[PDB]
Amino acid sequence: SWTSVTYITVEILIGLCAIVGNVLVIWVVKLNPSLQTTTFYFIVSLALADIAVGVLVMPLAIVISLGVTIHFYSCLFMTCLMLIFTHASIMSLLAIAVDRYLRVKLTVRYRRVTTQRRIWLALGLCWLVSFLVGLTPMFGWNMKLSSADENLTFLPCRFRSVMRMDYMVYFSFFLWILVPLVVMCAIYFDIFYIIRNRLEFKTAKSLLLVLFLFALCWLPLSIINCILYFDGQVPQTVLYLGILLSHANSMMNPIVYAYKIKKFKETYLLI
Amino acid sequence: DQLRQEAEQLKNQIRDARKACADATLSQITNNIDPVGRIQMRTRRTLRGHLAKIYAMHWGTDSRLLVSASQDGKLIIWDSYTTNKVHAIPLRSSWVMTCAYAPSGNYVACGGLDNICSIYNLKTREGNVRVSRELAGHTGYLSCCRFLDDNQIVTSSGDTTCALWDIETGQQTTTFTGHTGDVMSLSLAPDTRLFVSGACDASAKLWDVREGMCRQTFTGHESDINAICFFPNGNAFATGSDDATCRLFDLRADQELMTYSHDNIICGITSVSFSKSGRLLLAGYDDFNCNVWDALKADRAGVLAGHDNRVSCLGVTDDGMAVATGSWDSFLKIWN
Amino acid sequence: VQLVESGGGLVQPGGSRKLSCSASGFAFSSFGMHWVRQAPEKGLEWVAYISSGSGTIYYADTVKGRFTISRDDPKNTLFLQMTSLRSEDTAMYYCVRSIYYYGSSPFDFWGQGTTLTVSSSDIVMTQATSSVPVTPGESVSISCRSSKSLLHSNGNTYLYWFLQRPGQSPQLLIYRMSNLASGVPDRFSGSGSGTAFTLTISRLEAEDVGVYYCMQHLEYPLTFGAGTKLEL
Amino acid sequence: TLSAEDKAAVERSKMIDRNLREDGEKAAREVKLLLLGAGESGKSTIVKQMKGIVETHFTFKDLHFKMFDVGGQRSERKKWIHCFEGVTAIIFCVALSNRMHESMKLFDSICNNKWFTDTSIILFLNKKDLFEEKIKKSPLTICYPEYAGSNTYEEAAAYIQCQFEDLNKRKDTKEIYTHFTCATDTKNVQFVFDAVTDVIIKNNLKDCGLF
Amino acid sequence: IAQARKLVEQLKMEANIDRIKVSKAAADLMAYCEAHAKEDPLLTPVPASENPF
Ligand SMILES: Nc1ncnc2c1ncn2[C@@H]1O[C@H](CO)[C@@H](O)[C@H]1O
Repeated sequence: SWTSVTYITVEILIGLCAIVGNVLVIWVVKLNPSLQTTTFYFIVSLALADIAVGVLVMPLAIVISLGVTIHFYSCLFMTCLMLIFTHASIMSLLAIAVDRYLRVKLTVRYRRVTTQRRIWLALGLCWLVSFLVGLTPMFGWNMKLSSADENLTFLPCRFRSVMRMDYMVYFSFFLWILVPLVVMCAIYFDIFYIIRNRLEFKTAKSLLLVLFLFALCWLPLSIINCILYFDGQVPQTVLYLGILLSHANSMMNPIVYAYKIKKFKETYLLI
Repeated sequence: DQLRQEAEQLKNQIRDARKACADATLSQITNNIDPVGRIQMRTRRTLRGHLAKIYAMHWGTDSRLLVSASQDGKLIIWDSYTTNKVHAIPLRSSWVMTCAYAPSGNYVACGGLDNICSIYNLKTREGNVRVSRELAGHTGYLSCCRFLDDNQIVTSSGDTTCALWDIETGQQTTTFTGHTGDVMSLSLAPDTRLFVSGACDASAKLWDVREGMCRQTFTGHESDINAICFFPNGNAFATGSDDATCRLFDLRADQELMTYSHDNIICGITSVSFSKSGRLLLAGYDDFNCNVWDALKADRAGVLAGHDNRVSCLGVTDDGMAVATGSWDSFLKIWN
Repeated sequence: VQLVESGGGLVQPGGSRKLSCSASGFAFSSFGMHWVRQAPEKGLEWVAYISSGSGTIYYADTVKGRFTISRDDPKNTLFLQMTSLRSEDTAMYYCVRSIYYYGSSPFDFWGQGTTLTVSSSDIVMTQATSSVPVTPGESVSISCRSSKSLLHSNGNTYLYWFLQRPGQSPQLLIYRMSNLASGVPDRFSGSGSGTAFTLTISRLEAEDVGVYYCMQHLEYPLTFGAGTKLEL
Repeated sequence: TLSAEDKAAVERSKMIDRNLREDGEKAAREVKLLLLGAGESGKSTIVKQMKGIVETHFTFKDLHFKMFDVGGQRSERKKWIHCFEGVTAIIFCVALSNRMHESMKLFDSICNNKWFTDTSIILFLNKKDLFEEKIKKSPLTICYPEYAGSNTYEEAAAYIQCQFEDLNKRKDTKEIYTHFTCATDTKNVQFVFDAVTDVIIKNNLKDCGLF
Repeated sequence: IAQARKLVEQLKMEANIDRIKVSKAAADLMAYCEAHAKEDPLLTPVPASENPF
C-alpha cells in the first residue's frame, strides 16, 4: 500500500540522517583531544546508542512491518533488539540530564566527586539496564505464553504477534520512557531556577528545546501503544507517525546536545 | 658631542664596511641547488602523560632518550624507541621554560621562573633522580640552560645577562652583560667554547665562555627574540622572534644571511632546531603547526601538522633519526 | 646500599619457615627483587622474582607453586615463605635487587646471603672447567657455553658475569656484555657471540680469586653455570 | 616479541603513568589565581590578609588556592603572563590614595590581553580606614576634570569604581568582581571564594552548552 | 662619563674582527650540509628494517 511505501521511505531517510549525524559527532569528539571530558563521554555514549537505534532498528522496523514468516523466536529477538537500543538512547539522555544537574548543584566539588571510572561505571550500568529491559521478553513475557496454539513454530512476524502489549505499555512506556521524561523535566526546572537565582533565556530556550523534542517524539507512539492495549483502534498511518517520530528523535538528539557546546561548534566549523 | 658622535660614526663605518665587502646572499649562491621536496613526516610515536602545556624538550646524546619540561611541574625522561617513561622527576617550581640533557647523560636540570635551571643527578646509588645543585644568582626569569660538561653550565635569564657556572662550587664563574632586554635563548657551540644568545632587545650576540667578553653582537631585527640555534658546524646560527620571522646569521661575516618569513605567517616563533646535516630548519610557531624550512632555500619543504595548540619546543637526534615536537596540548610527538 | 637477609638455620624435611630480606640505602619501592640460592660447593641456582609494585611474580620450576615471594614497600622488607622442604633444599639463599629501564644494570647489588640446612626446555649453560691455575699479571679468560642464543631482537645479549670471592657473596662485573658495573676495576671485560661467551681479565690482582658464574636473563627461569674457579 | 627485561620496563612505564594521572588529578582540583597590581597597591597587604615568582598556598572551605605573585619580575615585557592561562581568575588591586591613572592603564592592559579573555578579574578596594580622611583636601579633580559629583565618600568611590568597570572592552565573556568593604574584617577571603565559586559554576555550565 | 665609554669600547672590540665575506660563509654551510647528507635520516629516511621506531 502507499502508506507502507511512505513509511519505508521516511524511515530509511531518517535512519540515514541519524547515522550521518552521530558518526559526525563521534568523529569530532575523537579527532580533537580537547573534547574528551565528562560531558563528551556522555555525549559519545548517547551517540553510540543512537547509532545502534539508526543502523539496526531501522532495517529491523522495515522487516518487522512486512510481516515475513521467520519463526516466533527470531521475531521476538528483533523486537528485543529494538527495545534494548531505544532504551539505551533514552538512558543516555537521562544520564546527560543528571550530569548537568550534578554540575549545577555540586558547584566546586563536581570535578572532585565525579571521576573517569565512576563515569564509565554509570554509563555501563545504564547500558546494562537497557539490555536487561529489552531482553526480558525472551524469559516468558511473550505472546507464546497466552496463545492457545502451542504448536506454532512458523508464523508471520508482526510486532503485535509476539510482543505482548501489556509489557510494551506497563513496562516499557511507564517505567523506562515516561520516568525519564518526568525526571528530566523536574531536573531542568530546578536547573533553570538555580541559574536564574545565581545570575539567561538562552538556557531556558535550550532546555525547552531538549524537553520538547524528547516528549514530542516519544509520547505519540507510547500513547498509540497505550490505546492499542485498551482495545482501542488506531489507523495504520498514526502508528507509522509514532514510529517515525521516535526514529527521528534518533537524528534530532545530535543537533540539540552536541551542537550547544561552543568548543564543539568551533571544531565542527573548523573541520 | 664626542661620545655619541664617536659611537655613531663607529657603528656607521663598521656597518658600511660590512655591507660593502658583502658579496651575495645565501639564496643567491645556492640557486643551482634543487629543493628537498615535500618532507612528509608521520608521527611514528606519540608520548602521552603530560597533563599541561609543554615549554621545553631536549634530546639525549645517545639519540634514544628524551627529556621534556611541562607546566605541571614534571620532568619526564622517555625512551623514544618504546615510549617508556624511564624517569619522572617532580620539579619544585611548576613554572618551567627551558632545559637541557647533560652530554654524558648523567645529569638533567632545572627550576623555573624562580630564575634557576637547577641540576638533577640521574645515576645515583639510590636508583632515583636527585637535585644535585641549585644555581642561584640570576635576577630575571630564566630562558635557557645548556651543559658544557658535567661540571660547567651556561645560563640565560631575563635580567639581560648570561652566566657561566661551576656546578661543583655552585658560584657563577663569570657573568655576561651587554643586553638591554630580556634574554630568551642561547645555543651552545659543538665544541662548547662559544655560544650565541638572543634577547628581547632585538639583538643576538655571540659571547665567549673563557674570556668573559662580548666577542660580537647581531642586529637587524624588529621585535623580541624567542629561539636561537647553531648550524651543526658551529659556524652560524638561526633566530626566531615574535615578528613571525626567523633569521640566519654568520658569526664570521657579521651580517644577516637569510630571512625565514611568509605572508600567510602572522604569529611568532617559539623554538628552532636544525637537521643533523643542517639541511632542514625546524621552527615551532603559534599557528599550531611546525614548519620545516629549507635553511638554504627558505621555502616551506614540509609541515609537522598534528599539534592542537602552540608548538613550544623542538629537538633532533644526534644521529638525525627522528624529530621531537612539543606543544601546549600536552603531547610530545616523535616524527620520521 | 645494604641488602641484609635473615631467618635461616636448620629445618627438618616437611617443615616451614620464612626468609626475610631487609633493604636499606636505596629506593626499594622502585626496585624489583630476585631470589637466588647456592648449594654447598656445587654452584648457583635461581629461585624466584617479584617485579616493581608486585605486578609480576615468577618462580623456579623446581619449587613452582611451593614457596612464595612477598613484598612490603612501606616497610622496605622482602619475604620468601617456604612451605615444604625436601633434602635438596639445603643451600645459601641470596637477596638480589634489580631495576629494569633502558641502560640500567639490573643485577648491580647482591646481599650477604643466609644459610638453610635440611636433614637427609630451559636454557642450559655449561662451564668449560672448574679450576685454572694462574699467576698475577698473566691474563686469563673464563668462558661458558649456552644452549639457546641469548641475543634478543633488542640487540642485547642478556648474559651476566658474577664473581664470588672466598667468604663473600657474588658481585656484578658485566651486566650485558663488557658493560662494567659500579665499583669494579676497569681491567675486567666480557665478550661473546650468541652461544660462546668469555670473560677476560688483564693484570690480575690478589682479589680476583674465587668462582666465576655466568647467568642468563633472556627467558625465565634464570639459570646459572657450574662455576669456574681460579687457583692461586 | 618482548624479553624478560622489556616487560619490566613496560611495568615501570605503567607505574609512572599511574603516578602521573594520580598527581594530575590532584593538580586539577586547585584554584589558580594570578595576583597583579601596582606598587603599594595592597598586593603585599592582600597576600598577608588572604588566608622571582612567589607562591602562596591556602585552603578555604575545602578549596586549595594557589595565588601567584609575580611582582619580583622587574622587566615590563609580558614574557610570562601567557604561562598564566587557565588560572581561575585574576586579582588586580588598586588604592584610592597620578597613581590612579597608572592603575587604570594596567587594568586595561590585563583586561585587553588575548590570554585573559575567558578569565574573570577581581578588582579590590579593601582598605576603608584611610579612604575617607583624605577626600576633603581636594575633589577628584587633581587630574580628573570630568568628575562633577558630590564630594562625599560614597559618590566619589562609586564613580571611580564605575570608571574602572567601564574599561572592560568585552563584557560578554568575563565579569569584574568588585569589593569595597574594609580590609580589617575577614571579608576579603570570603569575597574571592564567592567569585571563584561563581566562575567555576559558569565554566562548568559553559562546558555543557547551558551558557 | 665611563658609562658610555665602556659601551663605545665594546663597540670597538666588535669592530676589530677578522671579517669573512658572506659568500665564503655561505659556501661553508652549503659544503658542510652537502658532505653529511647521506647519513641524514630526516632527509633520506632509513629503510623500515633499520628504522628503530
Ligand atoms: N505497536 C507497535 N508497532 C510497531 N512497532 C512498535 C510498536 N511499539 C513499539 N514498536 C517498536 O518499538 C520501538 C520502541 O518501543 C519503536 O521504535 C518501534 O519500532
